[PDB]
Amino acid sequence: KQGAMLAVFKDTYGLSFTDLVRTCTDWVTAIFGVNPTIAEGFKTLIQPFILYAHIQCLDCKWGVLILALLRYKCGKSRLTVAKGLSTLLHVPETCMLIQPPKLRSSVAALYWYRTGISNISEVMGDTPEWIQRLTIIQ
Repeated sequence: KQGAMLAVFKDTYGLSFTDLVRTCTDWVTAIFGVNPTIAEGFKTLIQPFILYAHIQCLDCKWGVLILALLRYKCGKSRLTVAKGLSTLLHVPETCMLIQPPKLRSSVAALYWYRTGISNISEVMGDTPEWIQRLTIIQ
């Protein structure tokens, strides 16, 4: 049941979910098969719980696939994160991939940075320090 979502995620976003992930505040969350109207309102729904949010929405096999990097106001466990997302999106935890982001990957940092600059993502809050430091420029 995890492999199937990983496969769909790579087909949809163009990269392995494992390229981005390694209680805590920072979590990478992929929610599968979400209702379009619900997904469109995710930004507003999750805002009261975070300090930072990076959100993308793309269609997949099952419906809308939400990919978001979140920094919560309060530290949370994987289970607590899933419960909160399920309440907001009406999707069970079995249709989610939730794992802490990689914090020492220049590739992962670059991914969030670039997609963040792009209008394809909905970003709010203060950008995490690790993304800024690891992003290579020149």
